Amino acid sequence: MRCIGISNRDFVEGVSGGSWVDIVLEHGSCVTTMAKNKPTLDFELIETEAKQPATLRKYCIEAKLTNTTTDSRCPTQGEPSLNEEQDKRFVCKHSMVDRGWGNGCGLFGKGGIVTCAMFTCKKNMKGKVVQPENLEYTIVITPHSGEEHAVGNDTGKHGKEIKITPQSSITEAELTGYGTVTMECSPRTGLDFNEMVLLQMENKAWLVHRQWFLDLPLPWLPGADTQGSNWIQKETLVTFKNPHAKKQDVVVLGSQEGAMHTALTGATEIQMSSGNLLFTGHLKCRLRMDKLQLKGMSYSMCTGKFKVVKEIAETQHGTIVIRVQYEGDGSPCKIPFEIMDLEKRHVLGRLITVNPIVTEKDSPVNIEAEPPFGDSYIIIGVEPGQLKLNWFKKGSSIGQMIETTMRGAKRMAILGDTAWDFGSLGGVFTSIGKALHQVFGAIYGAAFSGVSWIMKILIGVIITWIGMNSRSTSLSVSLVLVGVVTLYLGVMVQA
Amino acid sequence: MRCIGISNRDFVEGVSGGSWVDIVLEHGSCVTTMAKNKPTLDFELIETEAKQPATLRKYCIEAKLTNTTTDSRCPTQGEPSLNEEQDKRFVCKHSMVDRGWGNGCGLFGKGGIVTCAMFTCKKNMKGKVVQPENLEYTIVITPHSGEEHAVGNDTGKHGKEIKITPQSSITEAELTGYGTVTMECSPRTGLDFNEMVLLQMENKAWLVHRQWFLDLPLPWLPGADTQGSNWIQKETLVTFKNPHAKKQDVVVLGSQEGAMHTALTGATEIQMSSGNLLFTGHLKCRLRMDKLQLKGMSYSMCTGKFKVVKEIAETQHGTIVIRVQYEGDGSPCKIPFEIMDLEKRHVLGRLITVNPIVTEKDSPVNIEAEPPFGDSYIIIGVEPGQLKLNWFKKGSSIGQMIETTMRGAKRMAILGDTAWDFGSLGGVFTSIGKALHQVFGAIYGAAFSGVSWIMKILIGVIITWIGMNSRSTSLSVSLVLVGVVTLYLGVMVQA
Amino acid sequence: MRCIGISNRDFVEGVSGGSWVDIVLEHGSCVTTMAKNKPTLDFELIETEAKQPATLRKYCIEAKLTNTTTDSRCPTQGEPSLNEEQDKRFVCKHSMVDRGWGNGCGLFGKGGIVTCAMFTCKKNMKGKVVQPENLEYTIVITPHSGEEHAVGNDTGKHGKEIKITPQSSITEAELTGYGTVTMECSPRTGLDFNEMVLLQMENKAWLVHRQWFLDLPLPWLPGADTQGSNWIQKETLVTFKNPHAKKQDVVVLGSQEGAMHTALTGATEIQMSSGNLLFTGHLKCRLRMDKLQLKGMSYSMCTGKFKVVKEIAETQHGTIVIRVQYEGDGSPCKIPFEIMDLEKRHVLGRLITVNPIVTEKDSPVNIEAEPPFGDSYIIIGVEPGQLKLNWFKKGSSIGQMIETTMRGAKRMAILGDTAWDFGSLGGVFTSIGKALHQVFGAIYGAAFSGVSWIMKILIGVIITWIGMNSRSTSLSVSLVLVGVVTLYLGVMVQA
Amino acid sequence: SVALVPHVGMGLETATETWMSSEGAWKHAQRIETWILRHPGFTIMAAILAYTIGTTHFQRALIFILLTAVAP
Amino acid sequence: SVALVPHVGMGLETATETWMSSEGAWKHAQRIETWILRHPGFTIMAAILAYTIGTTHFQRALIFILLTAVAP
Amino acid sequence: SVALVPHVGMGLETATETWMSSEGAWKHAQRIETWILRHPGFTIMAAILAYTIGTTHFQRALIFILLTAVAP
Ligand SMILES: *[C@@H]1O[C@H](CO)[C@@H](O[C@@H]2O[C@H](CO)[C@@H](O)[C@H](O)[C@H]2NC(C)=O)[C@H](O)[C@H]1NC(C)=O
Ligand SMILES: *[C@@H]1O[C@H](CO)[C@@H](O[C@@H]2O[C@H](CO)[C@@H](O)[C@H](O)[C@H]2NC(C)=O)[C@H](O)[C@H]1NC(C)=O
Ligand SMILES: *[C@@H]1O[C@H](CO)[C@@H](O[C@@H]2O[C@H](CO)[C@@H](O)[C@H](O)[C@H]2NC(C)=O)[C@H](O)[C@H]1NC(C)=O
Ligand SMILES: *[C@@H]1O[C@H](CO)[C@@H](O)[C@H](O)[C@H]1NC(C)=O
Ligand SMILES: *[C@@H]1O[C@H](CO)[C@@H](O)[C@H](O)[C@H]1NC(C)=O
Ligand SMILES: *[C@@H]1O[C@H](CO)[C@@H](O)[C@H](O)[C@H]1NC(C)=O
Repeated sequence: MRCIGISNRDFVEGVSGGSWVDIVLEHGSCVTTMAKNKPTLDFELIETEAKQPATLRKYCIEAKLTNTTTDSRCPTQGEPSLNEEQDKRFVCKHSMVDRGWGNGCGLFGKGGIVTCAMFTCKKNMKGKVVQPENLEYTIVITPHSGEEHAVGNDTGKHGKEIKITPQSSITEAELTGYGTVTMECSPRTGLDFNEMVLLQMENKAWLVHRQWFLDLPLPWLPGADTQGSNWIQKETLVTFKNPHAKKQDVVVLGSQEGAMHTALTGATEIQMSSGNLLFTGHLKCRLRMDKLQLKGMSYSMCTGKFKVVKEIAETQHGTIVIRVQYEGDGSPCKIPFEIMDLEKRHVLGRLITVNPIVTEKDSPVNIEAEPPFGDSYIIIGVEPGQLKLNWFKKGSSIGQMIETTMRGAKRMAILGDTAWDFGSLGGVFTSIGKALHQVFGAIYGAAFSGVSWIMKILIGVIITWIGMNSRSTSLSVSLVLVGVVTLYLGVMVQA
Repeated sequence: MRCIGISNRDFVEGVSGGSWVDIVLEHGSCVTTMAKNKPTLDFELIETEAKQPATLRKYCIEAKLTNTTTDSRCPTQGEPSLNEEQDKRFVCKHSMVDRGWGNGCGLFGKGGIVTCAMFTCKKNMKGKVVQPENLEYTIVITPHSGEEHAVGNDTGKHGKEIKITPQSSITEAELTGYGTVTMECSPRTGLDFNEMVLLQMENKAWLVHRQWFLDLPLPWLPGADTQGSNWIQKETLVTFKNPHAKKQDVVVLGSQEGAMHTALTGATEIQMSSGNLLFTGHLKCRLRMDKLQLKGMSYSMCTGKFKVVKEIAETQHGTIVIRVQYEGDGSPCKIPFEIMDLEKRHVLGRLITVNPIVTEKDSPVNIEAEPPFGDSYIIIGVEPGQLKLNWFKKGSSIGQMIETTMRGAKRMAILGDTAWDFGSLGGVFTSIGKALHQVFGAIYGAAFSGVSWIMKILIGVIITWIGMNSRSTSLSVSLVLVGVVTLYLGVMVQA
Repeated sequence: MRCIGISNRDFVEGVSGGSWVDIVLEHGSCVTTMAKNKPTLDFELIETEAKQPATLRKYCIEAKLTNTTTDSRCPTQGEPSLNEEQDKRFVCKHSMVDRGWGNGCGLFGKGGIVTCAMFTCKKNMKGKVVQPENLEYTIVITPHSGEEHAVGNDTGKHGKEIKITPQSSITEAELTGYGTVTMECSPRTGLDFNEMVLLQMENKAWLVHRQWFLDLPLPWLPGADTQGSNWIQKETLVTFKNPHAKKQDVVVLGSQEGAMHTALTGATEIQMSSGNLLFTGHLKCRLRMDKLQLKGMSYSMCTGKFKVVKEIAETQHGTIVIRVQYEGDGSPCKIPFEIMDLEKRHVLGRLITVNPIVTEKDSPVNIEAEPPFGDSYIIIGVEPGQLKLNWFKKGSSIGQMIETTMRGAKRMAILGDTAWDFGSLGGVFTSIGKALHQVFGAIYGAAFSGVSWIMKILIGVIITWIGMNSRSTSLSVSLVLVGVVTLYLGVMVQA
Repeated sequence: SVALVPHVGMGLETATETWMSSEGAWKHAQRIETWILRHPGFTIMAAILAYTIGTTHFQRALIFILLTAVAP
Repeated sequence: SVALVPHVGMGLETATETWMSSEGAWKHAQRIETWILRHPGFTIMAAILAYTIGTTHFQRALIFILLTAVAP
Repeated sequence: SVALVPHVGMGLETATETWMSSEGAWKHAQRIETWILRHPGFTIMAAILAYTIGTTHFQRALIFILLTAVAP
């Protein structure tokens, strides 16, 4: 369940090389996999915790100045200096002013003057990092089989919750009758911290490309402040104005929090003060099957009074899924059920729940079915054939190939290399393909990284054109290079 | 007298125009000048008291370190820090070190590490700017008036020393029996001050140019003083030793003293101790006659008998001097001096002290004369002849013709165009000639300073080569531009 | 231990030529290395303590001048001279001043006047020296893997400390159980002493070479002066000056401590408070592997129960080094170690701590291996699987390969010539190479010395171009010269 | 500052929207308009220098749009 | 002086940082260059005669850059 | 350090004698020579780069002198 009506999703028919599935999940998604035997499963990856973070650096959004002063000497004769300048906890500047004669000096012409200001930070913000070893994930997989817990329940026992930390590797999935999943996460090459900079603001935080968070302007600390205030800089903020030439003074300015956010814009949202748990995983792994029997198995096929409890709407695709009602045989009673085609048998089913199974005799329970393209009959087929429903999709197999083409592609650019992890067990094609993409990706289409939206599509064109009208053969490759790739990115980038 | 046997020395002939003569004064030198009538005078510079200047800068030669604390921070985990980095009066430094499970870390690779040493000194540079508000020159002048007192007697009231502060002007020199000689002296064009940097150094001193001064490394202070201990550029001393990897500690970086000295090598030394007597330089002044007297006109002619204590010298071109204990009557008057070709008369040589006058009975005075080339016949007396003296002066024709040529050139070398201010007066060809070589020179054989024998004279030899094989005319001016010009100026600069 | 987290150090797999392996050990570097057997070895040349040196140049840097007696004469007759011009310890120079009725004596003209002073010193260097008989190298080689007693902390016993030395050479070291390691080092031709001079300053000290340290300036002195003060120079230092014309006196050039500190810059340091401990200095050594059992090659393969007790971490390239704790029964059991691939044991576990053997159980051992360029799985269990975690390198082999080359230069230089001696008997290659590189290397490793960082590079520039033009493509001989030579050498030395 | 060099080009794009997916990203061009309308002139100048500079037509067009966007 | 031609080139270049090295190794060129712009006059002229003497692409180049250094 | 800056250039001058006189006046070059003696290799080297480099006879001479000099 909780794998119906989510959009971020995909079906994985197969198990290859025996219990050998390859899957990737992007925090906000449901991963569904089918297999001739074993109740296909639903994988929801949620809370991805982290503990023991390094607060390296510490900028401040607000600033303030105190006990400011300033002085001069007289043209040339000395480059004026003030005592308190000693405590580098201030901020100062040497400037020139035509401090002449009557001014109260000596030999007019032009002189020096410095202003001092005891600095004071106000409402810093600070970042923080994490040792991969401490990225406590939470993956929760579960089996269907109707239930009141229906589709989408934020409570009950649902395939349990296997909290996984690379501080280990292979974990068991104890499932009531349903078996025991063997999951092997790849908590390391997933998101990729210690490359990331977990920073906050104030009850709102952000994950950020390291090499940036360690260069974006502002007056900083060190991640050892522990009573210091020797903000390397103090200069990025607070500025000195020299109106005309005299009363050369200093000033504080405004608490960047504003622009901060408004520059942190292109960056992903996150967590922090809620215990801290930076969402948005992009984690992959192997779903090891082997043990995953189909429960309730050893039971007849209980016949009798059947009813329905809802109609039949669908998102994902043919995700038509209907609940029923029952009275006939208490205890785990398998429920007859099919996917026939308009009267004339020659069924064409896509039953997606490895046989339902009634139970509580009072519990309505439901079912998950992927009917065909056009017309179709799902049939409860019980006693006198009791009930047959005809629904009707629209799933023209071709419109299918297309929306699929894209859909995958979308998941292509968003996972890069890793994307190929949906292709559980390759060899030659899918395997080498993953390979080629690896390098072809990391470089070139990722050798000019840092590029930007506009520019992106812009180069998409300028480049296609240096292509379009070229000179024999080669251009084909030039264009492609343009095609989708840059292009499709430019229109399908900016997360 | 004074300018007598004192090397250097310049003899000038001028009353011209009807009132003045353009003359210079180079301390260790002296210009004896006169012309028609007047007690012919000996001018000499001597002492330049610069008063109550200011202290621009203040470096240090003796630098020591203390408290030296240091701390680090494991790989990544932020740039390492320590409070003490607050007290500006400390040298801090961030560095990297290979860290392992050994030093109790976590990652290894290389963490950060920092050092902190309070900074202090002994024996400071302490430059100084003077300000021509008071750059008082001291001038000593005087007549010859024989007198067995002597001719070098730097004691007593032999000419009386005098003051000259641009604070005011016109120096009206009172001078016994003569009157009052007047001088216009421009202390405001000599040592292009407040362009210079009078420097001190523990007890040593040196007139050192501004910019050179304001570039010399070493740590430096304000010129404000009181609390010093806030020297910048401490990076001239105290060094951070990072042997191979692990560990990194500091070192004072030795004293500086003598280094400093020899670092100099160009500045002209100077006694700056006793309220500083700033020797060296060249005061230029216009000299106006009149209101003078020789105390001889209206002073009889004195008759016969002359003892002659000592012989006859010459030195700077036959400027012979002689001492004669006159006898005859009393109450001194004139003494008839003469010089003609052996036997046959023709007063062939120029006398140089148109006042050979006796003072009192006993005081074997002295007169100075310039017997010409040849073995001129000197004589002194009246009727019974009383005296003749064979005196043979070598070369003296073309030999001295060129000799003085050089003398003069060198004058031009040191003190540039300002030297035409030694000719006499307005002249025309002169005055403007000066205003020509003036900028001309200011912009070629000079307008490219920062060299030496080697580099400079070498530049010559080459400007020559090229200046020797280029078709047409131009070449020529280029050739002399070099040789004797680029060159001579060269071989002489640096004395 | 001793070689985990020390960076920049090299390793050698396999010995060859029957225990006959070639090693070059430094101070910063260390050698990890092992054969197809024998417990791996950490090789660090540590204390290189010298014992008996002598003095041959007791240089001065702060001498005061006293007494000062100056005599004079008169033009021609006798070039002045005071006896003191013979009490060696006094300095003196023949000068000339003016000399006329004015000096108050002579008979006009410029002439003789010479002066002298007592040259007593203070600060003094002490350039000791040592024959290749008085320099003991202590080598710390340690038996990899074992206990959680840190893969570091120099302190405490871990691998012994053999004391090889030119007194003898080629020695053995008793390494508990495993065996007796026996190296055949050869101080003989490493350091290249006697060309070196141990110069102590105010306490610091630099081993700078003789063939210059002798040609250095200042006041000379032999070796055991003491009550000698028969200083051979002084002239260098102190200068009694005479300006513009007359008179003069003696002055000191000033303490040069500093300057010199800033002098020998560019010649390695060396502590100097307890006898001596002259660091740095590559030492060439033979390595005998014979008597060396890997210890416990006769055991069982644990049972299972390995709760790790330390993350893992990838260190200074390669050295991934885990720490595991095993509770159980077995006792003294070999660790079941495998660095495999994703499941399908294609296993490629280059563990490099051969036969890592659990000692007395209750003791968290640890080991170090070199996982591939991508992501490999790691495991150490057995019975019910026990343990397996996940891993990922970063760069990609080829990257490392280039870095193999980085060494290539940062090795084929520095420890030049001997650079070759880094490999274990390869005959043909290594052999002829050295025989050549020692030669052609000697040329531009002879004539082209003492030249500054920059300057060398320039030679590069002008050369690479002068080659470039080419008359019968021999220029390649030229470029190859520039290439990774003139350039590299230059662009990488001085430090 | 907190004005420029945001978090664009980095490369941590995810499955969920970031901090200002549509809004800001579109706003950029939104403002080039703001400006480019505000002060025609530079448009003028640009396309002109454009016209004579380059001449490959596509050339012109290119530095025209280009130049225009560069001018804050 | 102990302030001129000091155990710099020689050799014995130990694979472990030296002394005032580094900081200095660069400070030097930095020193002159500064001077250079302190007196462009000399540069200007030199530059010229260089432009003249010998000359041949990089040729002229060399004479110059070299002299430039030459002067302190 | 302090060491590399001969106050000459400015040339405040005098008819007198500056601090360091002939001593430095010649040392400069003499020391250069001492050094030459030290690495005669490099002289042969420099002259080489010369004799071979460009040549107008002068050229050669010129650059030769320089290099040999320049070596700090
Ligand atoms: C979410 O799951 C919970 C778990 O059962 C469902 O809550 C039950 O709702 C029924 C009907 O109101 C109550 O009688 C039970 O007592 C509830 N169980 C408890 C204790 O939570 C809930 O219906 C589900 N919500 C949906 C529709 O997702
Ligand atoms: C310098 O001039 C002074 C006059 O002020 C001379 O001093 C007198 O010299 C005479 C004869 O030598 C003595 O009899 C007197 O006793 C001295 N009186 C004074 C002024 O002290 C002095 O001899 C001259 N010597 C020089 C330096 O030329
Ligand atoms: C360096 O070696 C020493 C042993 O020579 C280790 O220190 C020991 O630590 C244990 C732990 O409690 C003590 O019981 C021993 O008494 C210590 N030995 C002493 C006195 O030095 C040390 O741990 C090693 N380095 C590291 C960081 O492990
Ligand atoms: C700074 O100035 C404030 C005035 O608002 C004063 O209260 C405070 O004592 C001063 N702090 C010092 C000691 O500089
Ligand atoms: C510095 O160290 C000294 C001891 O050398 C100590 O007396 C002093 O309190 C410390 N604090 C300072 C002045 O840095
Ligand atoms: C010379 O020197 C000594 C000591 O340096 C000092 O007492 C005096 O000036 C002279 N000695 C004697 C009296 O000969």
